[PDB]
Amino acid sequence: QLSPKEITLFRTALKCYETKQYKKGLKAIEPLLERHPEHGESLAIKGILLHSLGNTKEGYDNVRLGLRNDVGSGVCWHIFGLISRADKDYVQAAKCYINAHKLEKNNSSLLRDLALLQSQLRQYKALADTRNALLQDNPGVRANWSALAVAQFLRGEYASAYKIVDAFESTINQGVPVDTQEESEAMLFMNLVILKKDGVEDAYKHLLSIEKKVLDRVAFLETRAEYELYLSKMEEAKSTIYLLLDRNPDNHQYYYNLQRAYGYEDASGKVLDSAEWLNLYSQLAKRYPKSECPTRLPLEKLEGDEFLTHVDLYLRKKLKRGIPSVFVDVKSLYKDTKKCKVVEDLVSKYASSLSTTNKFSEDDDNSQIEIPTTLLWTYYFLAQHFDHVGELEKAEKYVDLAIDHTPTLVELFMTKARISKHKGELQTAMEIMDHARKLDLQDRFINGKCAKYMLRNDENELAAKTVSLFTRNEAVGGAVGDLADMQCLWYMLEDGKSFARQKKFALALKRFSTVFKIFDTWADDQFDFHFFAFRKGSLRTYLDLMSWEDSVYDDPSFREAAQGSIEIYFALFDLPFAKYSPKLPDFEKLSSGEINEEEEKKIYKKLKKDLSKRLERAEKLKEADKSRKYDEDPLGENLVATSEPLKEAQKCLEKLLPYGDKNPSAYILAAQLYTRLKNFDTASKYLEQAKVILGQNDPTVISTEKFYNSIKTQSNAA
Amino acid sequence: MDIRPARISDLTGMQNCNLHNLPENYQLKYYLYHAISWPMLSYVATDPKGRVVGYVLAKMEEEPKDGIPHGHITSVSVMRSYRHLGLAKRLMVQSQRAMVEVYGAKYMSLHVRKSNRAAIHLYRDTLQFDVQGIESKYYADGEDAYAMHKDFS
Ligand SMILES: CC(=O)SCCNC(=O)CCNC(=O)[C@H](O)C(C)(C)COP(=O)(O)OP(=O)(O)OC[C@H]1O[C@@H](n2cnc3c(N)ncnc32)[C@H](O)[C@@H]1OP(=O)(O)O
Ligand SMILES: [Cl-]
Ligand SMILES: [Cl-]
Ligand SMILES: [Cl-]
Ligand SMILES: [Cl-]
Ligand SMILES: [Cl-]
Ligand SMILES: [Cl-]
Ligand SMILES: [Cl-]
Ligand SMILES: [Cl-]
Ligand SMILES: [Cl-]
Ligand SMILES: [Cl-]
Ligand SMILES: [Cl-]
Ligand SMILES: [Cl-]
Ligand SMILES: [Cl-]
Ligand SMILES: [Cl-]
Ligand SMILES: [Cl-]
Ligand SMILES: [Cl-]
Ligand code: NA
Ligand code: NA
Ligand code: NA
Repeated sequence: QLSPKEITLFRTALKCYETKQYKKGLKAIEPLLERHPEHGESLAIKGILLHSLGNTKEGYDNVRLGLRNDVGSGVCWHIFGLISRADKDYVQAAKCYINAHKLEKNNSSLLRDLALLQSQLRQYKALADTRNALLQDNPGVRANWSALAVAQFLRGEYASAYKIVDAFESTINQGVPVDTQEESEAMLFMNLVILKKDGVEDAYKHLLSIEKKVLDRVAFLETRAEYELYLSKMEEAKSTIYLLLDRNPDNHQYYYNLQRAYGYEDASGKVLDSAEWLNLYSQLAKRYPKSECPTRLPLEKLEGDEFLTHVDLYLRKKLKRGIPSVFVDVKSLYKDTKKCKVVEDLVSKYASSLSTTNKFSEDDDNSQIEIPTTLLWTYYFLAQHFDHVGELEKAEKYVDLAIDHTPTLVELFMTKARISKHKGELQTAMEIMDHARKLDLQDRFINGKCAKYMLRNDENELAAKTVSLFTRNEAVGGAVGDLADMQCLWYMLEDGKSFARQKKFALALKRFSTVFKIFDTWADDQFDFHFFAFRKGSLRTYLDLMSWEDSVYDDPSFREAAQGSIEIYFALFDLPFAKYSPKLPDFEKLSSGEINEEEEKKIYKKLKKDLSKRLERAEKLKEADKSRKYDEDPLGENLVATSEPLKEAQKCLEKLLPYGDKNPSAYILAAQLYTRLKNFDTASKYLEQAKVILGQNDPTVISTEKFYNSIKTQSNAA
Repeated sequence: MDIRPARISDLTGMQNCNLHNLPENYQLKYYLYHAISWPMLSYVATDPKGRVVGYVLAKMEEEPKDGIPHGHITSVSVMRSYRHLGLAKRLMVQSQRAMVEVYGAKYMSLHVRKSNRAAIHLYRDTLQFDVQGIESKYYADGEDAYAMHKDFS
């Protein structure tokens, strides 16, 4: 310890880290360390440089050896926290920053970083303490005040949050800016604090007082209407909501709220004044006719003869305009299945009216006029309709009528392809979809749908070629490599599921793992906003970000990818030949076990050689990525070769279980997992949880329990 | 058919809608960056199931030209199914109002490839944009981009 000459080099080591390009810094570390290996801080700086460029445990070893040598030094703890945060190990990083700060209490930047980690780990208790110490360090900046108030708001301590916001706002008697946007957002947040503490009554009074300060006019007026409806101030809500319709008369909730203000509708259902209820909407037709809501919204709650009258005018309205979206609009009305028949019989009559005449029904010939092209969209509606209803014979007959009339229309071929898909014929469905794409080569949408149907038909490579047209093909694995970078969820899912039924497990596991990586990224993307949001002063928005991230893994996409991975991991455990990703014909031969040992050995010899060729192929791919830094080690084969697939299945199950009550399938998979793990008490409870919901007569429940009985009685012998 | 201000929860839905009809994509953090930096500027159109159908990703220019504040449309698209409705035009007018009222934007700007007939016909004709100029090989494929400006006066 303590040398004058080594100090100049020790500092250059640190400065070189800050300036990146860690090669120069390591050059300043090496001469000193070889003859003085026992310096803790020194080993650490060597480590982070070896970590910063990489890779990787080479750094950790120098870091950990240095952190053991200097107990003791905040420098070693700070750097250990750096590489941990870099490697996304947050619980370990946070514990490093608290120790780094305990050894250097005057260094505030550590706390500024610590708050980020504590916000990410959702440690609201310790977060508040940290934000508080930062506020005491620098009460000057408004951001530190908001950060403490928000942290306290998240803990549920609204009163303490109130005092903080109110204390700060009084320290500026002159103003008004400041930002004026920070002020506007702060006030809305303060109004949220009051609402959460003193109730709606006080929050309403406060909101009216801060009206001059709020720049976001929609946020104010919407919050006002919510309050005024709660306090049953209907005449005030009436006018306020009217201001909202003036700005945006396409917002459904506004009409539902205006109806509630008139008392024509309850908070849930519309009761009653059914005559004046329509009358409002008729007056809402005076709200400039550029909005479809006044005519369309009542179609949801209308019934009987008044529905038939209005749905007729509505359908004629969109048919004469030639709107291709006409079915998708009315589509939601089919929830009751009674209106479905009414709409069906109505447009079926539209079909044979245009037969002899050009006018709908019969009595429309008394009002004369005519329409030329309405048969198209009537046929197209009927084509979509019966496909939805599931006729498929009637459906396909109608698209052909539409295609025969106008062969150049893309949408007609989209529906026909769907019908072929519903008919179970995927090959011809794929061809029709590709024909639809050929009709529009500049539209990425129709291209994407085309690749999907190619995927559903298990043509993965043909699909990759198809999407190669619309992707940035510069670097990483082609179009598909770019689709992973852009977090395209649907493709990785459809591609992986395709590989799954082709028994290509390595690639299926690869695609599914990408979905995992996408969600992990989304979960991690909020990190910088634990700082940046308070700099902009978007408090109520930051709150939404925090609450969104809490349930971020509760998604159909993650569920499907996790479920699929576990299913493949089950196969890897069950079948010894699953590791080699055998072809479907080869997979069925070994799964039947009817073949002799002569043919059996032959298949394995092939499967091993083919695996080696894929492994050899993977290396050439890695050499390609490297020469072009962070590479990709698993080009897809590394996952499927796992020593214990049960562990990996267990990892995939982790973020499925918390949401298992609304998705009982997680409990079933859990039962299936621990059944194989020979852990029956933990297997049975999960099976029981899945039995409570949806269970008893459920097919997936009895098949799991049947599987459960087969293994448990196999643990013993008789 | 329900148009409304965009929230955090429907950001991924906007990204999906972008990955479906644009070539021309960003990762979710950049959407997050829009939500935090300019929370009321982005709008969203929604189908009966609550899923994002159309959107407008809007922002104020971080480094304003000459020092005058102005808005910028980074992305806007509608699913092929819901096109020819007025969704985009209505998404634009809501976002435009917010730019002026909250941030005091003196104008708004965007980029369109010269071959996009639907986009140009939307801005120059129905939304009253002016063509400020042409940017050579702006897009990755090398296509030129029209710089469009709508001045508020
Ligand atoms: C900065 C931005 O990213 S620039 C690039 C924009 N993104 C894209 O173009 C991606 C794919 N295309 C789309 O998503 C859509 O077609 C959009 C966004 C261009 C248009 O949205 P839409 O809701 O369909 O159009 P909208 O109905 O709102 O606007 C109306 C006008 O658009 C025009 N328009 C829309 N589509 C077309 C079309 N295919 N052909 C000709 N004109 C069209 C019409 O002139 C219409 O005028 P009108 O009032 O007389 O009917
Ligand atoms: Cl607490
Ligand atoms: Cl504040
Ligand atoms: Cl309280
Ligand atoms: Cl309501
Ligand atoms: Cl009815
Ligand atoms: Cl589909
Ligand atoms: Cl795509
Ligand atoms: Cl399928
Ligand atoms: Cl925070
Ligand atoms: Cl901060
Ligand atoms: Cl960013
Ligand atoms: Cl659907
Ligand atoms: Cl929604
Ligand atoms: Cl700004
Ligand atoms: Cl920009
Ligand atoms: Cl307009
Ligand atoms: Na392109
Ligand atoms: Na940022
Ligand atoms: Na995107």
